[PDB]
Amino acid sequence: KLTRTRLDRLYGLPAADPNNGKEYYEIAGRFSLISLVPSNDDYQTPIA
Amino acid sequence: QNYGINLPITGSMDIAYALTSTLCLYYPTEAATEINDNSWKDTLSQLFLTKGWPTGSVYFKEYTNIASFSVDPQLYCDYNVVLMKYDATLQLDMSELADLILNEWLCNPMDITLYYYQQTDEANKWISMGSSCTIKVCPLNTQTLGIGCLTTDATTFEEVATAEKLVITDVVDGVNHKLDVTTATCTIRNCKKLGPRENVAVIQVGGSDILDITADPTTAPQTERMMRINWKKWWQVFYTVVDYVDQIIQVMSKRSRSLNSAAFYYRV
Repeated sequence: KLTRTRLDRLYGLPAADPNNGKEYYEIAGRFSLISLVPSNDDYQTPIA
Repeated sequence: QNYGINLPITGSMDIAYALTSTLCLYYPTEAATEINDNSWKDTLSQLFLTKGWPTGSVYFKEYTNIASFSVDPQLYCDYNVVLMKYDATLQLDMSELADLILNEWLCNPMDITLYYYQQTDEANKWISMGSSCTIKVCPLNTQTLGIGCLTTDATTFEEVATAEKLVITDVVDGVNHKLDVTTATCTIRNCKKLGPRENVAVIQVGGSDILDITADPTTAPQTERMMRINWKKWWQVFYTVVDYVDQIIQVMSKRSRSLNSAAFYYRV
């Protein structure tokens, strides 16, 4: 709600002050990372 | 009196000649579950009584599943008979169970986390007993270099058994190997096959015979201590094996290790 305005039913966070002077939002959550690594397991090495 | 010094013994072919023997029978489950009685033991007892055998002399120890019966088969009793319920899908285990409990294995333990090993003769095997054995073996050439497997880790060897409770490997003689199992699960012992054991008689109730005791391919003998009968009602199997239990008993003999004269000859 914006005081002294003619438009009704406004939504969305503002570019005015998205932080309210307060601090960063903190989120604790997990993340999975499935990837095709290049890695020579044990080979290509002297057999001695 | 004079023990342990094997001296010749004079017999003769000149003079012709004119109870405490205890049967100790085992049996599997589904038999029992079909018997549908708790006195069957007593009936067997009274029958043996009429046959000439004392009451209180026969005991029934029961095994649940064949793989369960594979562990620690200390069959200590004056005379032992094992009726195994055959499987058309569980064969090798029956063969090796026969092999184990019909022969005498003198074995020493191992510590595979440290020592290399190598088999010695065609009469030396590695028995492995316990819950769930997963053998891992890695052969070596003459100066400890992996052959088909990498010794710088553990998971690239060549497994020879998985999901087995009791398995007896035989390895190429005269070559060293690296070994791994879970030494909190089951144990492996290096046994020398000393000589045939005579205390036990194994008979199978089911399909065709498969029994061989030699891990030799060429020699697949049929000993006498291995017998086979058919069945469609276990009652007749019990009744009959008691009908001819005389002949069975006459076939086996006293354990050549506990005779009071087998002293200082490996177990007495």
